[PDB]
Amino acid sequence: QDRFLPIANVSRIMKRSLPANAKISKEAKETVQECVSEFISFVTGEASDKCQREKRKTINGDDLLWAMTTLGFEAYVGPLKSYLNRYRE
Amino acid sequence: QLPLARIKKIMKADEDVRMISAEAPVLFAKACELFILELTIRSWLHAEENKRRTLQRNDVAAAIARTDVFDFLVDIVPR
Repeated sequence: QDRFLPIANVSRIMKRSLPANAKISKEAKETVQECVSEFISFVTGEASDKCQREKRKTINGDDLLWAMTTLGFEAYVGPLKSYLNRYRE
Repeated sequence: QLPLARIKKIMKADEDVRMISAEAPVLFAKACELFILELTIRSWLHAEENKRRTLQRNDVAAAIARTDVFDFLVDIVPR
């Protein structure tokens, strides 16, 4: 178990979206943990194609934002773009 | 919230991944948070439809199966 983000960190975020008395089974946590790694690999492949098409060597945050837009995560891109602009300032 | 070094490691498993700006794992950490939150609440809706207060694997599979954005996960988490 090290191809993955740590299970407790993932599960702590899961728990924040639920009622305080919600329970999460260990198999659900493990499932979401695997899904998060697939999310990273999925989005990275797209951003990599972008980075390479434009003859650059380094995946940056704009590459990721473009990748998330292309792959249909438009609901995240606005807030991530604002987050990225503040990190860069 | 999510360790940047591990994100970078998962990123580097990619074919053309090459170099990675420092900002990219940072931005990714936030993106993974948004993804976990959305996947989890969509799964909870299936648990509440089955009259349960425990979120189970089949709830994640159900949410993935009925969400077009999560199409890339349908074979990872089959019902």
